[PDB]
This record gives sequence, structure tokens and C-alpha cells, in this order.
Amino acid sequence: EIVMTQSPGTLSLSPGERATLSCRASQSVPRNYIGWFQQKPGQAPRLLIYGASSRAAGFPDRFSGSGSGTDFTLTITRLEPEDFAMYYCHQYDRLPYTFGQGTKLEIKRTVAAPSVFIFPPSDEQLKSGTASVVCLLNNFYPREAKVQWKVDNALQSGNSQESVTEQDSKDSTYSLSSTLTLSKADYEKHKVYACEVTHQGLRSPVTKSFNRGE
Amino acid sequence: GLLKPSETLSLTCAVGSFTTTYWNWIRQPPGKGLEWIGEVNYSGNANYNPSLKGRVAISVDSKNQFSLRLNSVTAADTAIYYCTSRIWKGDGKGTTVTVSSASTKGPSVFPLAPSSKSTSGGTAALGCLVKDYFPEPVTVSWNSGALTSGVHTFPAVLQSSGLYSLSSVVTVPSSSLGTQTYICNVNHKPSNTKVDKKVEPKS
Repeated sequence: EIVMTQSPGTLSLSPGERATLSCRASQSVPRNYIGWFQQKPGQAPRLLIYGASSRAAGFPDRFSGSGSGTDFTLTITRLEPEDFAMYYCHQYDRLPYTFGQGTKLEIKRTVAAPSVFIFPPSDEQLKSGTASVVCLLNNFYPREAKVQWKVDNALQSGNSQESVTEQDSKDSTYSLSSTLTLSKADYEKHKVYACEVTHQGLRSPVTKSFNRGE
Repeated sequence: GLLKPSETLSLTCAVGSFTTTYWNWIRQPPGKGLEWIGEVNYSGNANYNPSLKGRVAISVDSKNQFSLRLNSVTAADTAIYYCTSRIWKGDGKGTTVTVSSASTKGPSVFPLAPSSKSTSGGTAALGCLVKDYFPEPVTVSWNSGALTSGVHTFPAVLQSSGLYSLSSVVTVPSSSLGTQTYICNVNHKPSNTKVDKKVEPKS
């Protein structure tokens, strides 16, 4: 089939600037059957471009597509706040039809280190036989951040789950929540619970911890 | 809407130049990219995606409609399904489909509070852990909607048990943990579960 690689994958710009998104096909696309979709969080994908160059109804002339063969491009001139979103390229020329992995167009801002907080499990939950330990990474940029759970200095793996908020509309930052899940027995069998955070805005990793039973 | 594994997914969309019209089905799994399922002309000639090794069946029927039939469904088939036409493509909306061996269950709401007392002057974080519920749609506010600034309600995660878990937090100034009360407002309509949870730290 025809795989499609989009670049940059994550594009960080500011309103007023010019955005250039690239879509490369492994083999040529003869009839230029290339489409571009725009998608905002929680919404359905809106068709932006069809036939590689034709603009769909509902979109201003700031959006334009071009290219042929194996190279295609979406250009957004004079960026507006409602332009920042996920963008997918699509080929419907040769079966099977495929999709690009997508490019995230986000608002660029200055680097901000996360504020880290740790929350022990509640006695309420501990009464049920399960313990959830939560680590909060508040208001950071860029989105890339790493969380390492340690229980009595033992690195935890495969027993935690993360989720990240969408880019904040006010300060353009991200927030992350991580949950370490243990049985009550295992939880009571240990003392020091630590969340260690690494981020490019941090001079050194930030560790927030607590002792079970204080 | 929702159905159990090993069951049959069946959808239908309404319906121009039929001889040159192609009908396509696509889907998007939660937090993932777009995926093409199948295409069909008016005669009935069929093309599908190799990943779906024949479990997919698309035909156009008399009634002005065309259908999608996915056989032997799995949790991996949980997605939002869209149907489009093509001459130039185009048809929002869509149909949310959740495949799970779980039952409808209201969430438990636990407090998220620091182990130790908060230092005055700085910022304190607090919240609610909305754990073990199904299906997805749960909503959270704070102080009946009076508190919105600094609130971060995170996307739910799907646990190995098949139940969802969500965290909602807020950061407040520390010199108000004794003058202001904080209550998370949790509503899970599928189970008719409303919970009011007051979270209180020291100081």
C-alpha cells in the first residue's frame, strides 16, 4: 500500500505567522487524490482540502494545498487562534486508502517547567483494598515530560497510567496526571512513595514524595 | 451505541450520479488517527482494508442507504465511525461505538489532598479521583461552577479492568485553605450517579 509520512509532526507557531505542513507518499499518487482534514479536540474531522489543491467550502483562502507525485503540501497563511489543531493527510487514489499519522499545529510559547504535586491514596479508598497514588504536573511547556514512580527507591513499571490536557486557551501550557495503582497490601508493605519528574525546563529532575503513615 | 465482544457491529447511513459515486466508511479510535475501512460502488463491487481480514462487509441497498457490518468485534474496534461519499470527497457528527465486556457502573469519588500541611504564601493543589465507572461520559465541576480558574479535568483512562478513571484538580492560593471550601461536583448520567465531594486540607 501507500504509506504516508507527515512532517513536522508537531508544528509550534504563533498567530499571524505562516504554517507549512508536509505529506510524503512512499509511491506516487497519480490523480492527485489527496485530502487534508482539520480536527480539534472532541470534534469530528472537517474536510479542508480535496484533490490536493481544491479548497472545501467553509474554509477561508488562507488555506491552500499544492503538490503532485509523491510530495504534497498544506499552507496556512496569517495564522488565527482557531487554526491550531490536528491535521491529517489522506490518499484515496490507490487501494487500500490510507491516512497520514498527523501533524499537531500548536501555539508556541516560552519554556515553562511543571509544578509538581503528589497525592497519597485516601483512607476511603484504602478501605476498599486498592490504593491509587497520583502525581500532578501543572502548567508546563513544551508537552514532552517524563514521570518515574519509585516505591522505596524501586522503579515502578507497567502499573501506572498517564493523561494530558489539551493546550490551555489562556497560557498555552499543558498539564499531566499520572496514577500509580497498587493493592492495599503492597501499599502497606512499603514506606516511601516518590514521583520524579524530568522536563527540559527543569535544571534537574524534581522529586515529590511522601511517607506512608507520615 | 455499545455492545459486547464477539458480537456484530451493524450501521447504516442514508444516500446523485450513482455510476461514479463511491461510498466509504472510516473510523477513529479514541486518541488515535483516522482509519479507512471500505469503499463501494453502486453495483456492489467491494474493496476493504487488509487489517480487517474479511470481518468487514459493506453493501448498498431499494432504501436509500448503505451499510457496514463488522464481524467478531473486539475492544480494539472501539471507535467513532464516519461514513462519506466520493465522486472530490465529503458528506461532522458520527457514531460513537464502544466494545466492552463491562457493565454500567457509577464511579467512586476519592479526595486528592497533600500528605503534609501547606506552606502559606505559595500554591496548593487539591482534587477528586473519579474511579471505576462505565461507560465514558462523566462530568466534573467545582463549587457548582463558581470555581473555574486553575481547574484541570484530565481525559479519562481505560483501566485493565475495563472501567474508566479520571482525575480533576485545582490549584488555589495557600492562604485561603481556611476561608474557602472546595467541593467537586461529579455527574455520571449513564448510571444516574451524582456525588458531591468536599475536599479539605489543613491550615
